[PDB]
Amino acid sequence: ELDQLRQEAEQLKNQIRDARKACADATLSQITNNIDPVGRIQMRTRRTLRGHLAKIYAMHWGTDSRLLVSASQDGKLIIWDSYTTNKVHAIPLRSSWVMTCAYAPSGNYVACGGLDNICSIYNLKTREGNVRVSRELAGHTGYLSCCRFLDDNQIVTSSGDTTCALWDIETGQQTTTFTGHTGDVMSLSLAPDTRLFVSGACDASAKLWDVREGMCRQTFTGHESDINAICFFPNGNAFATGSDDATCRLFDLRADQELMTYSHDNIICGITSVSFSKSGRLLLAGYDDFNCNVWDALKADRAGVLAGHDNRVSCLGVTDDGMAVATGSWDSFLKIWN
Amino acid sequence: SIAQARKLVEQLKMEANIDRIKVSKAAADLMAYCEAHAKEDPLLTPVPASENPFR
Amino acid sequence: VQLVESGGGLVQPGGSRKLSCSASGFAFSSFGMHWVRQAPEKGLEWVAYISSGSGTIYYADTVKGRFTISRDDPKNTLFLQMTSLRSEDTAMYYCVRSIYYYGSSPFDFWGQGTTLTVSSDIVMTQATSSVPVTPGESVSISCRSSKSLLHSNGNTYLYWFLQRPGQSPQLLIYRMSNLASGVPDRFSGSGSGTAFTLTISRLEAEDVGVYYCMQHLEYPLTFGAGTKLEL
Amino acid sequence: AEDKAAVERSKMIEKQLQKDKQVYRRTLRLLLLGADNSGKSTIVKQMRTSGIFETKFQVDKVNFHMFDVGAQRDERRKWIQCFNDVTAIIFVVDSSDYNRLQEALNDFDSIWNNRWLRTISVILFLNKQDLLAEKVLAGKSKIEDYFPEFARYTTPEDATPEPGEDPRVTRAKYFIRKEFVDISTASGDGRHICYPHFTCAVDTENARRIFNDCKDIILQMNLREYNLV
Amino acid sequence: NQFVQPSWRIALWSLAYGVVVAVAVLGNLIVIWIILAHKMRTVTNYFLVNLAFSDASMAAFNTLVNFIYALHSEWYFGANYCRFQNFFPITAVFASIYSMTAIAVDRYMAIIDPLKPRLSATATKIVIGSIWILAFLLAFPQCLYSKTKVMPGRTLCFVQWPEGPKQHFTYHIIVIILVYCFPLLIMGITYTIVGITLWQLKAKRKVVKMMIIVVMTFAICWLPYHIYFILTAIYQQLNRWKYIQQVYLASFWLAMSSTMYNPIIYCCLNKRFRAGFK
Amino acid sequence: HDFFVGLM
Repeated sequence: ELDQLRQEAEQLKNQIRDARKACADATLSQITNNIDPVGRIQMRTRRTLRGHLAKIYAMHWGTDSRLLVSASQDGKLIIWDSYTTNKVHAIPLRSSWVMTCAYAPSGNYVACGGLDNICSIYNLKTREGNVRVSRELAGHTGYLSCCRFLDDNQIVTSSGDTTCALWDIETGQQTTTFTGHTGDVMSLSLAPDTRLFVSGACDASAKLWDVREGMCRQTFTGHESDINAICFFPNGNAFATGSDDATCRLFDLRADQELMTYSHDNIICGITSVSFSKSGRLLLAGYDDFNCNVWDALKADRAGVLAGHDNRVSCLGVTDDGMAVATGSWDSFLKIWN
Repeated sequence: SIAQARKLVEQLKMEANIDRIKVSKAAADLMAYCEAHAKEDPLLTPVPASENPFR
Repeated sequence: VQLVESGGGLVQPGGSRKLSCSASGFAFSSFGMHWVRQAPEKGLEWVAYISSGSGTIYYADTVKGRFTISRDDPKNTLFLQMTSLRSEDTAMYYCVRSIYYYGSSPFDFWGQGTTLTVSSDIVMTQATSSVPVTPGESVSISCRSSKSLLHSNGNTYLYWFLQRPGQSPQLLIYRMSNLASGVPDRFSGSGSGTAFTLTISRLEAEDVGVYYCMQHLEYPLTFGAGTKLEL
Repeated sequence: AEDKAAVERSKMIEKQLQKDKQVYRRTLRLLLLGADNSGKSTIVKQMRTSGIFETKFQVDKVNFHMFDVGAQRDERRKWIQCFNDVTAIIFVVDSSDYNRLQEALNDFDSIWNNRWLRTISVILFLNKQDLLAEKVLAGKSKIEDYFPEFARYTTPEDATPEPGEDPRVTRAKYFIRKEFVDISTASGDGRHICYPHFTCAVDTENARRIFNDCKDIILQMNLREYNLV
Repeated sequence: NQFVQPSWRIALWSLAYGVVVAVAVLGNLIVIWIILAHKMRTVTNYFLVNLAFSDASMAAFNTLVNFIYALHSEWYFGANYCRFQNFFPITAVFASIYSMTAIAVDRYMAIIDPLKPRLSATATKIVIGSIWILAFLLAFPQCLYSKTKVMPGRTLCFVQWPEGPKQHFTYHIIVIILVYCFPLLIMGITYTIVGITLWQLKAKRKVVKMMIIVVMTFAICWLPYHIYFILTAIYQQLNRWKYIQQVYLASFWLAMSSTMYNPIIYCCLNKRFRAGFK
Repeated sequence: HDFFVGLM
């Protein structure tokens, strides 16, 4: 009876595609053509945070827009003072193959995870004065690719076993499991309301999930290669992805389709990171060609280039207030731009 | 096999029933959000060096 | 967290003695340590300070060259060697935990105290020295400084301490606006650059004691006279 | 909370990072790769849901960190990028299983031509060579069924100065090597070099072979770093 | 005043020295720019850039000026300038030689024991400083005895040692021993071990060829240079035997040519340096 | 007098 179900699934996919085509009246470029452009954007390396031994795989800004945590593949987490380049903490990891790091919105916890399939939670605010592992979240059968805090007690972790999981930190158990993806899920982004989150997997598809419901609300299939990065538009009604086919794409939840592609014939390298400015007009993406690119989110033009890194730039993020942009790379250096 | 394919059509069934707005309205909303917060974007509109905490 | 300190007794006006503090329950090597003396029926006075790593060391002008502070990270023990012990060196010497990073709360834990009896600087002034009040009524302690404690970077280095009768000083408000951990929301601090106010919403039985003000803008760190609350 | 005290704490962190840098550069990291039929697990035991296994061993006062991968999915095109800038890749091949020896060739081809593994040398461990002779001395199974080019292959002039073994064993074991060196040569540049070896189940020279092979990988890294090439 | 040979000899020596100095500055500047700008910039390259700077300063400040001094021997400089060219150029020559020795030593360490840790970033700075200060200490005797003596008709000459020829002989004995014998012994003992070890394979043998070429050319170029000085120090009457000008010019050219051997081999051996130069 | 200097 598998053939009938496959035919019905194909019919449903055709219906969804027909609805998406019907909703498509005009492109985003057709609306933003008659608007003022952004112009050449020149950002300068205000700070350069050194100290990591091996390549930097991930970074995350604190909610105060001054503290940022970074993950290096030598088994080290460092919390920097971005204003003064000071080192606040240096947390050694049990496994040296960490691939993600998260800062709690309250600043009291930091999370990391890698090839060990375990999400370690570190308490930065301890009476003992040091930083200790408060909880290790085991239960994934694949490497951890991303993790983001919802609060001091809830966290969502992406994993290479094609599954995203919501965790309860005190109990250390998966209160919700998301099992829709086909390939390894490589990134996740939380909505501003923390009611939804998007995922990006190696199946060239992106899914919108409901945290409380636990079901896949929406699915986006614009890319043609593994999605390596994902980020939410500041208003929460759109999100941008970065994949290995050297293009960035803007999807909208309400439109249920793709609005623009941020690509160029010159760039032939995959996108490792993606981020939005405070207003959402600027789309910043990291590439394998050792430099980051600044994109006009509404006009799909190249506003500027961040070209100070000596190796693959793997992570990049904008502060909460939009003041600066921090980019990490495989050259073991973090650079802050303005 | 049949169980996995059975759940595929169930997930695809619910995704087709959601309300879908027009793309033009969504693009207009995105443009309006970009315009409304353009003044308070330190990257799109750089601040003077006195207000910049990185210079 | 614990800071048990030994050494004391009666010392002659020409003798010497060593004060030691045994740390336990926390990463001693990652913290800076202070010595604070409290003369009988008088206020607090900072003595010395050793940073994490036995690097930067500061002394008070009344003990500089006469006292010396030493650290022992492996044993989690901190020592204070006094060479000459004058008559005015009789007080209870407190040991204070201290850590310094962005957002940290120094002077957050104090030792139980050890007594020793012997047979320009910023002036922090507390206008009042005794304020009687009944429980449930809101009071407001005020303090002043010689110059502005508001630094250029944007934070005011004013610290609030409470010494309950028979108890060590306990941090309540650090940097003039931040509530210390483990203390109730009722306490709060205010001020602009030179006049600072500590106000408690609902006075309780455990809020009775002497309230001290400290500045950390630059060494030496100077305390206030002390404003006792009675009931 | 003086800012000068926060600078000293940061300076104290750098002192720990610099003394942790001495151990990182002095330690040689290795990645074990192989299938289930290969004796990869046996090689692990002969040195002295969790997604990674780490094995530490010393040869002549040199630290080696071997990283066996387990509890992962079948596809590896993403987590293999984590093993860039590594000293060597230990690839273990079951020579006896001629049916699955072809898929091992494709596994080696993908690793050798990987964009992020372009500068990493591979230490091939053709394991279970004792069972290879038994599968060719008996003559029940022959290579020519799977590889039509074995009939036209003859042993070169210098090969197998062993104390003693059957002539067809030598011709069989050097054809398996040949299929691997052609991949390492025709599908790769001179940046990284394959290091074929013949290993048994219980073999105590395996740690020495890795040490000698890693001494050569660093030697060419030093030659290019000092511009002596 | 003799040694004023006709322009035909002046043209020949001028052409011989001009190409030497031109290469010794141009290629050395190319090498230092490649190292310090195209980051390169590695701790292992600190010796290379230090040697490049030493060779550039040992060419520009020494070869051309002492060449124009050798022919038409009029010291067209002040008495203070004579003191300058007894301290800095000589320390540059000694620093270049000791930098060559240090490069040989660290190459030996990196080849014989690849798994052993390299020289510390701070240690490289301290050994570079030690080399420079040792060269300065060696050249200080030359500067402290930089008297000038004026003569009628011609320009004042630059005398070297007043305290007889016996003191001028032992100083040259020390300056030949610990500047030509011990450094060459070190870079022969280490380089022959490196060559035996390295004897893919084609590159590891062309490296050995470059090493033996470097050792042989160091042993050949610097021997007559010191022989001339020791002979003139031990033989007072030989310093004016109607022909010493040409002998000094030839020996000095042979010794000064070493300032361009290093940038040539650094481009011939490594492909990245060749591409950068081209 | 009439002699050649040298001067390293």
